[PDB]
Amino acid sequence: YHSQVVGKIGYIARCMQTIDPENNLKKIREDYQDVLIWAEKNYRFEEILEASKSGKCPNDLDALSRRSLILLELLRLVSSISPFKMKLDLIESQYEKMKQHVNLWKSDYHVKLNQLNQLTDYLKNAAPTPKNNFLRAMTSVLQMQIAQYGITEDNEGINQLFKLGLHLLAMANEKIDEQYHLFKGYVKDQPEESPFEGILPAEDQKILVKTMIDYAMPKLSSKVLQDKLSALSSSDVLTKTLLDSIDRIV
Amino acid sequence: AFIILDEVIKVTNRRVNAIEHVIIPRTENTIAYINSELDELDREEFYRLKK
Amino acid sequence: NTVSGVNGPLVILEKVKFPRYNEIVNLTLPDGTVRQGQVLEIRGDRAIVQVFEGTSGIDVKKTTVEFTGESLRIPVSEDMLGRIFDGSGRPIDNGPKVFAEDYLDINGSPINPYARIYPEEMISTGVSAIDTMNSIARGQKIPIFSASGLPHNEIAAQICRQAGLVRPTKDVHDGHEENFSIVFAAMGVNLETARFFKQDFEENGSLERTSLFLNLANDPTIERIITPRLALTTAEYLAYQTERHVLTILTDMSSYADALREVSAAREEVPGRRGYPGYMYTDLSTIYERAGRVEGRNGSITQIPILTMPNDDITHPIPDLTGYITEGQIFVDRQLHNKGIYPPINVLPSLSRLMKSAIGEGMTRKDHGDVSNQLYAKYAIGKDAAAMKAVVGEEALSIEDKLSLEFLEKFEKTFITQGAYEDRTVFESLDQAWSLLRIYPKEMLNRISPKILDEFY
Amino acid sequence: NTVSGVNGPLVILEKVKFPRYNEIVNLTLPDGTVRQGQVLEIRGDRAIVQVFEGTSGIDVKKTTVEFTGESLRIPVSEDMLGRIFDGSGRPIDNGPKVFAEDYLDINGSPINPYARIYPEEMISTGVSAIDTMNSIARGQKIPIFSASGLPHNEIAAQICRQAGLVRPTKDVHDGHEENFSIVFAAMGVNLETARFFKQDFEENGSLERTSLFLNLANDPTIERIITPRLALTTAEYLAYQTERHVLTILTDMSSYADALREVSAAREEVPGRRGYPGYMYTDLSTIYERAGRVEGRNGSITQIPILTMPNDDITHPIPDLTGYITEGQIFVDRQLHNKGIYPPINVLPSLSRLMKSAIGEGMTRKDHGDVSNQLYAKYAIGKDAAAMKAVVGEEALSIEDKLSLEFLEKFEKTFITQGAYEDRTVFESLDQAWSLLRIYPKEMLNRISPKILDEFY
Amino acid sequence: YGAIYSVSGPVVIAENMIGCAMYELVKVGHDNLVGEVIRIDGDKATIQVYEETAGLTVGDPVLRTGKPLSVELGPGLMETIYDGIQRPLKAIKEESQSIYIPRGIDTPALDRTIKWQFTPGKFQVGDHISGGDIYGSVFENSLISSHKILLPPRSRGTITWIAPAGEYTLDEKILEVEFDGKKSDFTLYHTWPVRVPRPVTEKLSADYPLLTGQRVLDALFPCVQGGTTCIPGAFGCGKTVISQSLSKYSNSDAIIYVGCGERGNEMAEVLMEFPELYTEMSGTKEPIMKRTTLVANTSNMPVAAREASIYTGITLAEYFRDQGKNVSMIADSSSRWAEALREISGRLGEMPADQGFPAYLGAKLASFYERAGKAVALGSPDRTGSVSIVAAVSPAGGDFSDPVTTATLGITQVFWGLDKKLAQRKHFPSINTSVSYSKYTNVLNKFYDSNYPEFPVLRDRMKEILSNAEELEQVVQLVGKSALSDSDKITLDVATLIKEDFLQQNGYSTYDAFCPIWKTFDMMRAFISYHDEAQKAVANGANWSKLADSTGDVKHAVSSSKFFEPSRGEKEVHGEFEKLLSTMQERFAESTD
Repeated sequence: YHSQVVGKIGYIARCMQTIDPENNLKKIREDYQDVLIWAEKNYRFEEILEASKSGKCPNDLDALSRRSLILLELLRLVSSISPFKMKLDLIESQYEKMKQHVNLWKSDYHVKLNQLNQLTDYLKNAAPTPKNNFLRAMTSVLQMQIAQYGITEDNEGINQLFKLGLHLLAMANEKIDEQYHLFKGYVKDQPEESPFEGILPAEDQKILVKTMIDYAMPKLSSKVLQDKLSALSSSDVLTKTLLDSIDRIV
Repeated sequence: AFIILDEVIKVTNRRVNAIEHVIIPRTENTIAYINSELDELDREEFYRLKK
Repeated sequence: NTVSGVNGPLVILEKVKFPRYNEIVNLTLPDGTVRQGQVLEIRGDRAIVQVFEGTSGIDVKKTTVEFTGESLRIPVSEDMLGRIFDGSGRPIDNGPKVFAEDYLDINGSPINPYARIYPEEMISTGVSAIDTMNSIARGQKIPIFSASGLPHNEIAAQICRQAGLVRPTKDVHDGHEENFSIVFAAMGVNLETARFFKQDFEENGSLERTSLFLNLANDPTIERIITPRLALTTAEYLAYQTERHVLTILTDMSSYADALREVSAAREEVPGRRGYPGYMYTDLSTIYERAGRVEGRNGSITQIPILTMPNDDITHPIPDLTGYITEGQIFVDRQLHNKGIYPPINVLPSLSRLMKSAIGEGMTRKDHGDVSNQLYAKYAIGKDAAAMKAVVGEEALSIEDKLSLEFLEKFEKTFITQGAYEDRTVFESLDQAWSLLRIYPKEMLNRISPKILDEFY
Repeated sequence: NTVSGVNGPLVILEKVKFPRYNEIVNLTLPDGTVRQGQVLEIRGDRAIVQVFEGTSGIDVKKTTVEFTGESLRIPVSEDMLGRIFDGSGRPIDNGPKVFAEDYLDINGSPINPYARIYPEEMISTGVSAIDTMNSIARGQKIPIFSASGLPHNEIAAQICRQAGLVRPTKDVHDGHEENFSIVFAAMGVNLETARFFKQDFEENGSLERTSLFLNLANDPTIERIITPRLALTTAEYLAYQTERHVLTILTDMSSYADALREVSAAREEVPGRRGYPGYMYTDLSTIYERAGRVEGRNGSITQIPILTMPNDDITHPIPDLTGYITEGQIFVDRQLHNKGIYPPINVLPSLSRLMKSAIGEGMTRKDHGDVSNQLYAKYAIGKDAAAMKAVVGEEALSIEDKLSLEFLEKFEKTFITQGAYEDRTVFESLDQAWSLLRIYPKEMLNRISPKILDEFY
Repeated sequence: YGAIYSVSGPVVIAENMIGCAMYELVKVGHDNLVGEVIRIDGDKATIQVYEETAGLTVGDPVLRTGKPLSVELGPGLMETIYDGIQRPLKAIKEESQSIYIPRGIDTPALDRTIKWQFTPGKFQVGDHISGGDIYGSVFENSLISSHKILLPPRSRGTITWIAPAGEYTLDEKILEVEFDGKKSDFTLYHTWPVRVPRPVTEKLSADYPLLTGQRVLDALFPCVQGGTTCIPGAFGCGKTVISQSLSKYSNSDAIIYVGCGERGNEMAEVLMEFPELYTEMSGTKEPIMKRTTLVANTSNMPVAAREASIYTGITLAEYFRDQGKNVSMIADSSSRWAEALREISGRLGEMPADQGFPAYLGAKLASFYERAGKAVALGSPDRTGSVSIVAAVSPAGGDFSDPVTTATLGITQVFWGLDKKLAQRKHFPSINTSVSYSKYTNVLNKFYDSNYPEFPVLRDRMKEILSNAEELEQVVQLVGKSALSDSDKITLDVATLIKEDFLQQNGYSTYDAFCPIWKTFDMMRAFISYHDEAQKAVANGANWSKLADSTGDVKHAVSSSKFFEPSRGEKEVHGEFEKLLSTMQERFAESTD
């Protein structure tokens, strides 16, 4: 009872110290002053348990764990968007809007954060392939759009990138045709002119264009089409004009 | 013959429903209650003898 | 002293006979958890005590015992509303404080607040068949009978939700003269079943008008059996202290009978029929004895227990003893719930021996008992005509079986049809039963008087 | 030391720590008669053992104690087949010691011979209807349901004598070419049934490949209950040591259940309902534990238990606990034996679990399940048309009901009917099912392929 | 410590014992046999011997383990087959070359040679810790949620020593606790008894959904994780195919299979069928065996391991639910646990109830049913988890009127009535809509219907279509075929396609028996839109035979929904179901005229 409240106060103090390292989020640290006050003072565990049992420390470990799940969801959402950084005002307004919700687990926000954490966790153990490169670029664009737009505003690009990442994760390594068709449809359906310019490196876009040119190159039987399609593999950028020019040559 | 078959079809349709409706529940409930009472009534003498 | 051994939920400890019977004792274990128990037997050089919390993991020479020196009593107060806790004598979940200012005994006769006169009032629960065909009043006991196939928990939560809102319409309609109080006690129930009842009670009403009593399924039966004494002591102290009507929901009776009937073989006593103990009639009679009017003529204790059949047969001693001990009888039918009737409460086997005292005569009409008896006889005649329509149908059926089948179909599909939160009244139920009973002929309505039948003919 | 007392079949001996668990002891009496027994229960400063020779006649102030130093075990070797022994584990052939170099316990195998894969290769039992309709694979438990009105001992002796003959045709067909063994254990049988089973098994030539276990009704219940453990331990040791399929027949289970029920009142444990003990599931599960494919994928231990009912009633706990552990059962009909069929077994009440995977390759055809489904449907349609033909009449029956009624009598008197020494295989039963199903037209069978149906029409 | 007082049958009595609890495990005799004290009367304690009691005499010493009999909770639980008492048979199968554990040998719950990579968590030195908090993690899986190392339950204090990143064994200590000076040494694995409930923050109703791969289950009721439902078995004739099809077709991160009283063929068929069959999510490196836990106990095993197998599986499912993942627990069956409890009660010598069932089966069944469920994860992280308790119901007294089957149906809030005639035709699962019922359909229909759910209107019309189709088949069989209108033929035609598509599913397929909830909701809405368009077109004046030819490709396209794969660019979204509404509206517009 009191040990879970003291451990939630210490974990809330460690998560509060890991959230704001310079005291930039005064609204998030202002509500946690009652639990952060006991963490900044040298005291034993028996004084924290006896203070929590006698009403002198923070109680309601179920209700404190309910807000602690929202703070852990905000810290996991802010940590899952690495290495991109979000705005302090958008992080404070998203933390206030997420903290002002009646339920933080009965919605698509926790399932979308769990799916983004599973997609980012699946990219840690991988190898060089087109599905890992397309899923890494879609996870990077979904992380940039998730860091730019937050988790409190619905967006079609984040749902399309999450559905393309879950559909790419649901397929095996013998689905280069469906990953190439889904990558061509997702690339052609993107409203931006370049979805990999500014987030992903030039070697990943050149490796993806070289992978698509190398994939579509074995189906051709002409020397002029193989030379013209092979001459476009030296580009370091990715755009819809390269996909339309590569599709027009084949 | 058609009037006799049409006359017998109502009695067969009534007896087929009544015989299936009234048959199973009295013997099933009486057999289940008799076996349920006979089980504890048989086990009580062995429990009292073992005690 | 020290515990000699442990067998099941009872712990056999060796100690002197200086402590009295029913003395509270605490067992000190090396795991850092203290358990409370009651001394059930005292003898020379040995004693028998039953632990309320915990069933295994008690060492012989690694544990110790301590004598508190106080009798078994639960502190009852007037601040039990708006507090969440469990019934073990103290808050197990570390919720609200169970401390109070008055001490009441749990032996069954603390002050003897039982009424010595026949009560006369009209209890409204929102059900037309339960209010009209049951004849409930203040201080009347009515048990809810369910099975394993039908939703007895949703029917009890819907009946409690309709009874919680039907009481203010009767209090504004001059059917009572005091405040209403709820007593919720769960024993052997899951958290998902209690969360639906707490969500239905919070949605239909508030969280301060009822009491929080939760029992976990991973605890012993002795800890769950102690919840009815604290709930009856809190309902009797709250109903006697403030002069308010207390409505207690006892769910489930199968767990309370499964605790005392559960520990009946590991002791030296001989059990009864069906493996139950021979003192279950005094155990259920001790909880059923604390019902009726309160002292002052302004109090009352209503008991609405929820019983679940564990075999689906009438040969169980818990439904016959619980229905015979209680003043009412409410039976639920799975066939009515399967057809789409909500709530599927059958009025055919429902019969109470206190319909005259349960029927009101100062806040309602006097024809409610005769209209309820004629509607019950016409409902039983419509059920026998429905069985005749099941057997023959259109080969031996007369005009009386067709009129009784049409009145049983219209009364079964009109009176037993309702929602989950709407409430009704006895005045509207009397005109609704008179409208369905108006289709019967004058030759078949000879059981009623001609003066009352001629006014509504 | 000396004998403390004697009450019934239990003997009270003076022993503190001398006898071990299951250790054999020898009682030295001064009357010139020595008796040996097994320690059924060991306690502090006392011993309760049941002697296998006699049930009385021991002194209480003149007996002596002797330690044998050898626990109760069955010697498993390659010379156990082709000889008759007793139920306690001693030979009765009047010859030298047939003890082998392997000693295994009778309370379970210590090598973990339990199977971990589904059985694919099928085993032949010498019955066309038992092989086609309810055929079991290697390592499957299929019991034979009998009663007190049919020859269940002659049915088990016919299955034991008919077994071991299809292995040469199956080995010639490129199927099961390994060595096959048979475990024969008799409990509660008479001397005429054992001499008729040994004389009947010696004529066909299956007595040399099988083992003979003789347990009479006048012997102790501990020897009859310990008699199947020697056959299951010898079948498991021979199946695991040599990698050969061994099929054991245990008859009868009613004598073992009566011997276990008789010993339930001698021990301190109280019996269950219906007079039998409440621990019969562990006793039947201990004998049923030695069953399944052996380690290696080259051997398996098959068990065919026989259960006899007093009146074919399923209210006893032996049929529910015995049928619940086994994957199906074959019931013997009493009307088929009175009609003249041998063996009178019905395919409608019987059931087989995993019948679509209990057929191997190279010894059985793939159309056995499709022909058995159409044969079972034609047998059920003939069984319904036989009872409906008497009520309907000879001039009001269906066209397919007459051919199904003739196919029920022809299939019952052609497929079910068979001699006591008539061996059959899967090809003979498949050809007989195709010959019996040839009377029906091509438009009445849809449970088979058109190539196999048109090829073997 | 103690001495063997007497040995009679499977239960052995030991005298000279003190300081022994009601669940402490000890080794009696010199062979070190596994056992547990069931009861204690006076100075002598009564212990039940799980192993063979042959070769044990009075006078041998009894050494207790010094703690309660429990199992180890750490890395390496998945991809291993063990018994109900935490005895790994896979480790003994390599060295000893046997199936089960032999007499005189006892293996631990966790191996001493398998090592896992220990990763540091979000904690540090000086910060307070408690039970259930995120103390670390171990990378063992890549297709599901990893098994993160948590703190020990019922223990707290300050983290004085934190282990660094690296590979270490489970026997070596890597964690230290600072409380009252030197508190104790901690390791990767944790000890907890199986007869005690696991700690948690708070339990609530089931409102968290999860993938299951059941078209009839998601079509009949709302799919969620954390509910309690009971279904009838077949004694190995279709129950293991439904359990293996439910565990294999389910897309959960963890799986818990517990075999209490099985015959042994279904455990070997499920264990051998688990690694040979791939998952629906395209898992690799043992996706089906590594993602699930194997607990198989045969009928010839001890009753203590068969009764404690549900406690060990409920403890592992409680640890997997406390880790922050949704796991589905498949148990079969409660009749073997009640029969093992009745055999242990008759072997111990107590007085049982009628039918051989004691009074502890109701409290143990209520604690077992209340122990599993969906709730918030305990600890400082406050994660979300769910535990779906699916236990089979079989007979134990020769009929359905026994106290085990009737008592188990009362505690459960969900009921699924399987059909033996549908299971005999090689069709599974086939749940009857009349006998079926669920109490969590309101909260699941409102929570799933909060964003954009259509499961309640399609489920009510789907169950009412089969319920009206049964009365239409009974009236067509009783009265005749030429007595019904076009509405009964359209309702029977929709009930034949809905029952043939949902009820006619196969358990041996991979992509024809598994689909998402959006494909089942769109498939039910496509049939409900065709039934409503057929009723509206028939209400405006039209022939049934003319409307049947007027449908055309809509009936074959709606009937052919059980043979197409759900992958068309996304796992849930399908454009072919979206085009069937416009094509069904265009055919319904010309069908009316």
